[PDB]
Amino acid sequence: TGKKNLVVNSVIRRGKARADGGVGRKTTGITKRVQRANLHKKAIRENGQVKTVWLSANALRTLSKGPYKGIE
Amino acid sequence: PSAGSHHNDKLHFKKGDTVIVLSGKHKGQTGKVLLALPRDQKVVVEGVNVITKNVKPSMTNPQGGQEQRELALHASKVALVDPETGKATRVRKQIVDGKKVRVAVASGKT
Amino acid sequence: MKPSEMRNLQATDFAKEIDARKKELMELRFQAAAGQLAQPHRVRQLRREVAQLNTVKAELARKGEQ
Amino acid sequence: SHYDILQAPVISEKAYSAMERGVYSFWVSPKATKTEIKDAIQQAFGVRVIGISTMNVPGKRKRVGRFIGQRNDRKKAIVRLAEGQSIEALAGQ
RNA sequence: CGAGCUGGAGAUACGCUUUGACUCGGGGAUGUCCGAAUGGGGAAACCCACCUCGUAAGAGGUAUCCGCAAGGAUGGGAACUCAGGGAACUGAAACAUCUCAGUACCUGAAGGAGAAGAAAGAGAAUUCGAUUCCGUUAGUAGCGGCGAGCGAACCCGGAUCAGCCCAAUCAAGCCGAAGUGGCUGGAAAGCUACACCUCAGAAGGUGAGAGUCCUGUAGGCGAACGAGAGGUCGUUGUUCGUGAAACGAUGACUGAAUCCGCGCGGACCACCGCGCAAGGCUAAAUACUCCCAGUGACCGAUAGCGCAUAGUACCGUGAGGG
RNA sequence: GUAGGGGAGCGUUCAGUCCGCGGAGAAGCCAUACCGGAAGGAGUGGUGGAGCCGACUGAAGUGCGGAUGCCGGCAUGAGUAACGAUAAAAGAAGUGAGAAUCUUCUUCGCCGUAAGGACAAGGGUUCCUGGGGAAGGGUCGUCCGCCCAGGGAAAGUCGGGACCUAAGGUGAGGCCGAACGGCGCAGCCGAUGGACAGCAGGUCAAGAUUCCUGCACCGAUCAUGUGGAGUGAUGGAGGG
Repeated sequence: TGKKNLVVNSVIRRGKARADGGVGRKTTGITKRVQRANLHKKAIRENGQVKTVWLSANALRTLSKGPYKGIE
Repeated sequence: PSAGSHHNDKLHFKKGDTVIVLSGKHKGQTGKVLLALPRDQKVVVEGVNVITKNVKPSMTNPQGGQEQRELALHASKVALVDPETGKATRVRKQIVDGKKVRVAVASGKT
Repeated sequence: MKPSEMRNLQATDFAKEIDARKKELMELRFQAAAGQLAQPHRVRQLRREVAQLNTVKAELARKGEQ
Repeated sequence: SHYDILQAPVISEKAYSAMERGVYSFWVSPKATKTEIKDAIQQAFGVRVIGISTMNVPGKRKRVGRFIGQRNDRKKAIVRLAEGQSIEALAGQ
């Protein structure tokens, strides 16, 4: 989970073969199709007073700059 | 087991009035009501009677014989009468006891 | 028994009107299990009474302060 | 009050026999700790209590009826007055 | 309400009642111990403490989270709603694709209903103009190991129909018309002979088949007081399984403008055209059904619910079955 | 004439309609040498004790011998095999409607590191007394661990709790996590372990280091005297 917005939870991952032919080979057969999840990280921050909490790149970046309710 | 509600636990009469027993045996026979059992539609008018034999086992010197006693009835007796014959009821009002209401048929008493 | 001639009494008298009925009620109950309870009903009454004995007293609990 | 809690007197023969020696015993209430009970009694019969014994008693009966039965749980308690023998006369019974 | 009551049970004793019980409507007060349970402990209903009020008895407070502060939250709900997670069998007469399905199941949140909602839309007539639901369009367009098979939307008809705001009568209940004789019978409401009522001849009960005996019905009354952004990579949704495949959506990286501005109209460009996203709340029609009433070319006891009642006996360590 | 196709009908229930039927007696049941081409129908008699035929039409949980079918009843096997350790019994007496099978007495035999006694767990009232006699007791039963009713269980010191901790369980702040949730210091719960004040007798039909009797011990609170001064922690050590 991040500061601004939650995260994690992701989606499936395919894997095709015969991949790419004359502008188009015969086609792209699939052989995978499963399922996955994507995470991030943290750095200590705080508002009101001292904290720590997780901080998502795409937030520690947005916070590194203009702060929004939260201070780096 | 349903029971005596078909009517409506309402006795069309008092455990004190006088009534003639229409239909069934004891037709036209009358007598002062005694038991007013509404729920069940039970009536004890000095009319019907049976001589029962009491079951008094180790009941202090048994000597149990055959008691004459009244047997209850249902809506089988048409409540109260004045013309000396079964009579509906209808023209109520009140008395010097406006705190109440009466009943009456062709005539008007009870 | 409930009419004003009930409330008509004090707060302690109320108590007095209670702690005694269950002093009767007791001897009664004793009698019972001791054999001789000829006054089954008496019990009920006695009981009944103490209910009101409080029921009423509770009625004051909102009447005189709200 | 005082008169509360005691539930009834213990009839039986022994008990009654125990009485001929100044030991009284009635059924108190289940949850009726020794002290309270020791109290009650005294002040309901005017007298003190030198000793007190108490312990619980289940019940589970019936006559018939696919209704088995059910306990009824009691708590017969026994007290020993001081040389100041007797409780009223609800003893001489 | 008006003269019985004293629960199922029916049995006896004591009694209570017109100084209006009983019973029925509707507010109160009592409401032990457990259970969110929450003074602490705990193998549920048990064990132990503390502060305060207090003549003893006895009363009250003592959990955690938001909040100055009131005040709110923790649990429980048959199905219905959305959300996070999400199978296999099965089909493809084998199977990896796909199908079965985003169903079954798990969890979260919630209400009586939800959800969705006021156009960076759909869509082509330079039209319609929130959302939802029904019919239809149409099994058409399309997707598809282009196999098995899956399958829209616009238009049109109908239910219901609002957009507004930010930030710079039903329950209790009371009244209610109109028949007698003879006959068959153990008993008649049946037969029969003359009689009446009928805005009430719906129904149930009466010792057999009942308009006129009872309870009722049509119809009338009826209460203190109670309700009503763009992109690159990984992927995905919509008919969309990479295909030339847009747009939406997002984990990751990046990263704009602002009217001679911005987005889109299935790559893509110009032209023409529709709309203005990154703030929000919102009846109504919709779904279900624990409960209630009425009905039923529904059952009538091996049926019907598992139960004419019982989730009981009984089986299991238990989940559970019954 | 088998699979299969085609035709016409019989019967059950429910439903709308017509004619009706019934307590001097309906449905169902039971009997029968009638009728019809079959499915089937009728008459008469018996039982029965209240709803019910026939006709047209509509709808159907609509027709059965089979599924090692399902529920239930009842058979065969057959007064068969069994009566659950080869520790044996006999007599007298008694009670009783009735006893090989109950009680009494006198002998016999079997266990005797047990087939005796005392706990724990576990089960509950199965304990004791008076009754009972259906069903249970592999037979009898006058009896019972079975049915009924009543009584019975007594603790400052025995076990446990108001003390302790182990494993392990839980756990404010804390560490992780799609949800649910997963871990985690202190603190807490947790014996099976530590700690800790009685013992000798008597005795209900039925209780006992609990009641009684004799004598004793522990803590707690207050009174009195003695004293004549510190007392001494959620911390230290020692120790357990």
